[PDB]
Amino acid sequence: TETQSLELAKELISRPSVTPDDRDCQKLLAERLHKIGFAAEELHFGDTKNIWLRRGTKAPVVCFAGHTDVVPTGPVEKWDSPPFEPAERDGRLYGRGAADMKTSIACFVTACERFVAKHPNHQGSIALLITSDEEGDALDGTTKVVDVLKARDELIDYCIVGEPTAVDKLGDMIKNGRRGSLSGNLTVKGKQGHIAYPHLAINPVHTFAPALLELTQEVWDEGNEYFPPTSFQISNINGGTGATNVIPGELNVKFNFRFSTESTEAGLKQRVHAILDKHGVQYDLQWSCSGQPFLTQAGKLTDVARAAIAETCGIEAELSTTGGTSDGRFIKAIAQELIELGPSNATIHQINENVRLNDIPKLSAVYEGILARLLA
Amino acid sequence: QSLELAKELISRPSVTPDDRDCQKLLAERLHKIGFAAEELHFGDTKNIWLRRGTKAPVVCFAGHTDVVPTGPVEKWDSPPFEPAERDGRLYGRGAADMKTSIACFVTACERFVAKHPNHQGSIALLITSDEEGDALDGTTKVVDVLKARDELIDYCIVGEPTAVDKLGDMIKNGRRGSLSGNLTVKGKQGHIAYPHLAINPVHTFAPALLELTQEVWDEGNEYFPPTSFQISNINGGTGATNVIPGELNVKFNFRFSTESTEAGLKQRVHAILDKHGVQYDLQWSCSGQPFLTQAGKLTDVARAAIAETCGIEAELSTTGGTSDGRFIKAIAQELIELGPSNATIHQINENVRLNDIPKLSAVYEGILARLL
Ligand SMILES: [Zn+2]
Ligand SMILES: [Zn+2]
Ligand SMILES: [Zn+2]
Repeated sequence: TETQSLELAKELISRPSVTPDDRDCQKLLAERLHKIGFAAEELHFGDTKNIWLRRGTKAPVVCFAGHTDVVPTGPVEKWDSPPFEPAERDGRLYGRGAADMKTSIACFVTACERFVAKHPNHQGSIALLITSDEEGDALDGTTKVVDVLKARDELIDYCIVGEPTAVDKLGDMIKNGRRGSLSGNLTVKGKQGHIAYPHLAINPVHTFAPALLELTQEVWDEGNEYFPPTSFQISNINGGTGATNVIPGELNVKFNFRFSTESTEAGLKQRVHAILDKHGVQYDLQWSCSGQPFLTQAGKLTDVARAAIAETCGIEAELSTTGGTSDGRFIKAIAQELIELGPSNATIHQINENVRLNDIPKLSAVYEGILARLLA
Repeated sequence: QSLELAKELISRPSVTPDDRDCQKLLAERLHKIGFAAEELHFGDTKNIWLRRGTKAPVVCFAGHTDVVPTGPVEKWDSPPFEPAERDGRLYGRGAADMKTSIACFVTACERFVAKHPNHQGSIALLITSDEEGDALDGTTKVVDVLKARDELIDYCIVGEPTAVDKLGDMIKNGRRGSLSGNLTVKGKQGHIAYPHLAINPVHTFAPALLELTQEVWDEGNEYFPPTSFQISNINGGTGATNVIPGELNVKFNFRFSTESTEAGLKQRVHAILDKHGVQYDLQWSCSGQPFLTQAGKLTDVARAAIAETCGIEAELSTTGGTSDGRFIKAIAQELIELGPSNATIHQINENVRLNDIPKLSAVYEGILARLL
């Protein structure tokens, strides 16, 4: 069984690339892929490093997308082994970035190496889009690489984002899309006054109550074959001066939508306003959208990934759009078809982050199988 | 006169529970005209039971020397603890609530005594240094001491400010009870993108919240308005807008009439929460029961003294907050409250009409003349 993937993963994890620091990870990757005909293009913005590695000049273009940065280790004393010294233990590889997502990068690199050796005259092109800021605000990250590629008409046919997607076993889940995120900051206005003279006041908690119930019980959409129903959740609610004999003058409420393709920004906003207004609520409602939903329908790419996983892992992969989001929300604008595929996301951002040792050669073989099915 | 003795009381920075020898002042000025003094100090608080005479009927003026804070003193046109007569108004903390009322009654006792040294009954003063605060060592313990030796009262006039526009336009003959609740709704914290792995306490509470705000508790009666339910505070969240909170805190209060009971309201709230499947802790606290003095002798003499003195008809009421009468009523056959306009209590630049002081004192006098 191939051990190149594991060795490279350890090498990447050894570098403490906390966001947005890259610690020469992209330099490492460039120099290695240069050995098999990948040309490198640095696209640095601000303090963020990005790189666009590519072998070939013709379509179909297959792209692996990922990030080299990792989230902070947290309390280093709670770690059973140092987060930046990868260790094998109980059939698992422990280290920050072991699951999210340096292992995926290592697996794809070795997949290119084995694939190119078997098919030197493969059709199309293979590319890697690597950023040093995915976990942060990512203003200088993938979004600007995409803008540059879009502007010069360098489009992708198939993209695989190496984010960890597995629930339990490697390959049990593929992401063919994600929800958008629409946050709202609501300030309901009333009129402060002594609690014993309610008629000389307006309790914002009372006025908002009927609207609050309607919002929490609202069915926004029924989802579809790819998405669960659009989800509404209240994160914070705050009103009162601390005094138990005072009616507050205002009430603050912070809520959020994780919405599918069956809903839009405007549709959700107007409905939320209509609910508030028809209950006679007075308020300042301010809005914020951190991401839009994207989707790749079942097709050639999802079928190919599912087939590669069936051959390598021996299990039936399911499609999904649940969870948070990814840089796929930017890349989809230039990628005809895009999926996310990686190891288990159970330990991401947590202490003692890890991945199964046996899952590493498997993931690399899955990537290689996808390349073979698309380019050979 | 009352103007001066008032001004003398307001000059003291007697913020709760500090008395600043206000009770020593009153004990001194009244010992001259037969009032024997008795100090009942408990913990932080200072109380005094001044009394003249030893036979019924016992007329008792109840009040407090302490006052709420002044706030940013850089906002007062004239400093709160240096009285000032401006624009036909006394400016100072305690002017309305309630040192003026205390000054008025003291002088009223002096003038009345000077006219009727041979009056029947007994005049008494129940004064505390903690009414604005938690009042755990205040009037309630003095009443407890009096009740423990059967020293009871026939008429009680609590000098709290009652007037709406002009002095004597309203008097309080009762107050609602106060029942407060501290609710902590339990959920399960989690990332907002995985709602099925969490329980949002704001969502589980929502149906109970609405039903509580819509509930008709009672219809009141000829003396009280309907029982009132209100939320004072609601707080839940960690600050993160991508997190479902693990718990939700809600503080609410009842101002209830005799039409409802403490136990009754508690049970109804629990039933509403339980039938909506809300999981919660709920801490109760009752700072006072409802009480009522029905229209009659003591209210009649008040409207009479006010009609003669002010020239306006006084209406009886039970609205607003509560007073230490919720303790004293247990010992006083008839109890009312009567004082200046409460339009400016607990506020920056507290004040009172200059003309109402001699008037209010004359009313306390008038009431003293008609009972004793
Ligand atoms: Zn990631
Ligand atoms: Zn008072
Ligand atoms: Zn007060």
